[PDB]
Amino acid sequence: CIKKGQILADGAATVGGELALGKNVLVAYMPWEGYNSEDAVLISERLVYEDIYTSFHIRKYEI
Amino acid sequence: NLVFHNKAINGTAMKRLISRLIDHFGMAYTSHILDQVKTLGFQQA
Amino acid sequence: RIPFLEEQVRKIRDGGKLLTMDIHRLLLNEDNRFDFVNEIAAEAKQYVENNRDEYGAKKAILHVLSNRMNDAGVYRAEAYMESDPFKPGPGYLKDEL
Repeated sequence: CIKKGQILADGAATVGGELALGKNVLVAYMPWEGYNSEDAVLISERLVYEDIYTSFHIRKYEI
Repeated sequence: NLVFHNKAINGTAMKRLISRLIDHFGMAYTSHILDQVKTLGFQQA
Repeated sequence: RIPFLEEQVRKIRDGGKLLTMDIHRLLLNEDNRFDFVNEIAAEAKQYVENNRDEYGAKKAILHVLSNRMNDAGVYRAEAYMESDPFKPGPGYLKDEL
């Protein structure tokens, strides 16, 4: 049963009725061999192979 | 032939040294010294 | 003799730092840098005009410079070119991160 105004489906970047634009990840703040010089980040491969940050992009070409 | 330093190095001090080394040894030697100090700094940090 | 400098010496030769040191020696004999750049450019052109097909992986500018150093007594390879002794096989590329 649903009452008027209640949620039925969720859109992209939304989970359970709230805005969700990113992910939660384990992080440490420390210097590492210069890879982080200035403002650069070093990341693990888990993010690549477990698909935490993958996105779909669609383009249109017309004539 | 270099001085032995027993006190801390801060940014002002490194500029003075790079300057002093450029005058005594020249730009070529100084470039190698610089790459080596970089490695040591990154490793310790 | 400092005891453990072997790797640094291998690298200086391999990296191409040798060329940098050489350019500096040679400019210690000259009042105008701009003229020396012009002299080297001319020699390179003569070399390529005379034997065109040698060059392409061997560069003429490098040849002129190696020839100067060898004339003055420091052994340098021709065109500062070094082979990779340990390459796995044909069609294999080193990852110089």
